[PDB]
Amino acid sequence: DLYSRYKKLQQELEFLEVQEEYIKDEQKNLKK
Amino acid sequence: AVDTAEQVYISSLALLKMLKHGRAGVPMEVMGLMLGEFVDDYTVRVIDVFAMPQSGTGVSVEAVDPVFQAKMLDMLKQTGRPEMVVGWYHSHPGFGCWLSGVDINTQQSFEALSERAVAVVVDPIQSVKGKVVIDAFRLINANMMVLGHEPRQTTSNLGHLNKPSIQALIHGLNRHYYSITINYRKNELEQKMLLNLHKKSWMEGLTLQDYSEHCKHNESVVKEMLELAKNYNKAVEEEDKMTPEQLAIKNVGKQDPKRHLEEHVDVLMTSNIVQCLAAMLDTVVFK
Amino acid sequence: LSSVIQNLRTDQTLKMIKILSGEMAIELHLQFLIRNNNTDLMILKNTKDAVRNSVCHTATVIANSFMHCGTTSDQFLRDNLEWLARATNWAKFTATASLGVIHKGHEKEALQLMATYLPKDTSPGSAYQEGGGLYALGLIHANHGGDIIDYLLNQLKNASNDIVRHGGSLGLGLAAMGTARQDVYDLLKTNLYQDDAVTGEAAGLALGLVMLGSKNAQAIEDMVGYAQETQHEKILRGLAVGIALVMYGRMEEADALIESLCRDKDPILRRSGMYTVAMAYCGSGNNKAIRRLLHVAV
Amino acid sequence: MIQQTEITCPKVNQFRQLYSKVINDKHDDVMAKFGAILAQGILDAGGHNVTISLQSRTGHTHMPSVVGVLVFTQFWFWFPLSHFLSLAYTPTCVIGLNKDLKMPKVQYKSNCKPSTFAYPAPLEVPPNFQLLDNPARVMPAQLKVLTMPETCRYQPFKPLSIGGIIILKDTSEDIEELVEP
Ligand SMILES: [Zn+2]
Repeated sequence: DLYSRYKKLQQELEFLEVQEEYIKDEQKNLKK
Repeated sequence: AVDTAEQVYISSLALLKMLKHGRAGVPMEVMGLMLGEFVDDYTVRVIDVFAMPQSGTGVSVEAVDPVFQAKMLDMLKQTGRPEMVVGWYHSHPGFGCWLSGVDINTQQSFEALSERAVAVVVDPIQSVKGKVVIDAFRLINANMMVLGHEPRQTTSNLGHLNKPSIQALIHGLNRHYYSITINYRKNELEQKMLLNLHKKSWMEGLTLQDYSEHCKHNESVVKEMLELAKNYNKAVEEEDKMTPEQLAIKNVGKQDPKRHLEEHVDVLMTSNIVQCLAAMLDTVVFK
Repeated sequence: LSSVIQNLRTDQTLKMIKILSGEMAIELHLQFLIRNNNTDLMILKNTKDAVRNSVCHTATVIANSFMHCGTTSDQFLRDNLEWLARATNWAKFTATASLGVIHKGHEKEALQLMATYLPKDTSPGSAYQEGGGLYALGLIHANHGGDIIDYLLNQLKNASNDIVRHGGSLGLGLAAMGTARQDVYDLLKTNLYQDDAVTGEAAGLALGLVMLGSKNAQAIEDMVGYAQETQHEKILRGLAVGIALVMYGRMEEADALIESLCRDKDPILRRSGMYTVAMAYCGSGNNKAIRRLLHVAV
Repeated sequence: MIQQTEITCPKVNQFRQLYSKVINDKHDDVMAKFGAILAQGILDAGGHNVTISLQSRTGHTHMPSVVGVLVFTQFWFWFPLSHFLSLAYTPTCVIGLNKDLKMPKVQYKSNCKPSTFAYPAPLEVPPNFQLLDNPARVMPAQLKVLTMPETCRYQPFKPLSIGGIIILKDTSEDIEELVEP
């Protein structure tokens, strides 16, 4: 289980980072 | 062999000829004819819009001069491009858009002579703030009384672009005529050159707005911000703490907490930054 | 499967052809659907009677076709024939399309059933009947090569009107979906070069079907070479899905083409490239795709 | 919501009367009730026998179940594009066809921790060991709570744990029960 979780924590980290960019990206563009 | 959902292709210079002619005689119901090209069954285009010499009658079939138009159309065959009329227009400054008592008759005379002849209504006294209420319409026959009007078949854009308001469905919608959607034929070789000649300044982007009135503007704003700060002081020290969340929501002012507090403060901050940075750059450049 | 059955032939030999081509798997599925059935009739009546003189006959006949897909039962085209034939111009088109949807898969029985409605003998002045018929024959005979691709080929070579050139090419493209035959590819090109602005969505959908996941070196160029100088929006939208459907799962082999469609100022082509980047990326957690897909959304 | 019962999620009958309320109302849009009449046909598609899935049996993806749904997304611009959604209709049968024609009628059951679900009955209002034959549907979520017959000698070769098609490793003599309508 110690190898199976470690990629899963990467996938949750990578899925988070595209989101938190995009919500910073949208809220920059939402001001117009 | 029936309509589904037509789309009117107007050009950029078409609407510009519409507003200037509509603004020209506002209290005299300007009247002209619309010239385009039927390209297929249910898309229609119009690029070139000319005006008609008006009369004492006003918007009617009698103000449409036949001998002037054919003299005009013949002279347009050699210069530019020859094509056939596809409709007409008039202006209703007194109200919104609906087909008047004689507008429906001259519609019948045009769709009996030409094919379908879409009529455009532009309100010049309304096209003021940032928007125009231009709308075009098209007559349906009175023979389809047992079938539902607007024979839509394979489309779902009809819920868009306008819904029929209360001021529209009272006169003739939908039992006499129907509404039509109009999009804007935008392209290159028109759009960027309109922006670069209207909203563009070369020498103005590096001026200095000399500091007689500039630092003077940084003084009338400090005083009213101070009084708002003292008023902001007055509310923050006050702090009603009997039922706070209901007292806060039934007593809002929309000017005390952060409305008038950082609005002018932001404006004075950005202005001197732009002014000093433009002042520093010219000192870097000019020797 | 088309590759191995060419390598296989290079009795138990005839048995292993049929189970690697697939006739009985259609049949036992067809046997499964004709046995088991649960469709209530009352609800369809309570939806039927609340329909006014609007356009909702197409909405009904698309609904029953969805809930009788493969059931192969004709009851609504039998109990009220006059109510179905009330509306026109596409309601006869959609219903005879829906007749094929209920008979999803016979591979012979629908061909001998719909042999009654010939495309020269139904009505001389109703091409929506024969056009929806050739559309319906393409729905039933899908992913099944043979004479039917060639038999629908001979009918498109001699077409009467442009209504029939819709459901003919839509029927032919779905029959040849994933085949990449040169003959259907040659006639679908010259159909697009006919320059007719009612059938571009008929040709544009069909060209993506016969070239589904193909990455041709000339199809994408000829489609994006055609959809610049035209003058309609259907012809933009027909080729829009076709250049999206031509690639499927390339995963790095469209990235310049995705950039080529998105940098363009064409709103349809920017819309079309969003489908193409979606179809090349399926089940794939590419962060850079969804970064680029969301940044262009807002 | 496809082949789902009340024990699967409670909002089904909530949504069925909601579909009904917007389709029996007169003062609505046609575009509103077009969504409801479409919701009627998708909820009961194929008589609770077919379902939609981009996913195949063994991790592979379908091509025609993707082509069907994406042209269905273009239903604003052309209404007969909705016919193409039928390609994504996938069966939920489990047929134990061992020979090219031999369809024996093997009576297998399942083992549900609650009581019965899985193929409701039509309305008209103006144990957990139920045996099942080979041409019978199965809910795609009860594929792991089933059980092949251990009291019968006829046992399959592939382990029955996922809906699809399997064979019956015939072991006895004197085979019978063939039926085709
Ligand atoms: Zn008027």
